Amino acid sequence: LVATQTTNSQGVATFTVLSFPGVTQTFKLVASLQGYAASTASVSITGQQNASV
Amino acid sequence: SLSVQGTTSESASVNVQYVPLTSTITATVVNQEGSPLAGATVQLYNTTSGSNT
Repeated sequence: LVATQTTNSQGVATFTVLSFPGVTQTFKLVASLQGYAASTASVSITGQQNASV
Repeated sequence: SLSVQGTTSESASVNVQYVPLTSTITATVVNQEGSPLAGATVQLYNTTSGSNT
């Protein structure tokens, strides 16, 4: 766990997260809002890329 | 072969090819885990006959 944010009124949660030097960083996003079934996506930033799911 | 049997005899062997039309029809399986599924025996049937040829 390096971050835990909430979706605002643009529906954006912005994570400022580190870049490893050349190592690909698989990050699992577990997203939930109670009253809707929990959903998951795992996207990988291969270096600095803005991974929007 | 144009055997041009006119006023002028021209005999030209003009080689030509042919192949019927052919079509690719596609099945797909997926899971919402974010991984496509596999391991399928997938049978396409010529059900243009009126029957599953």
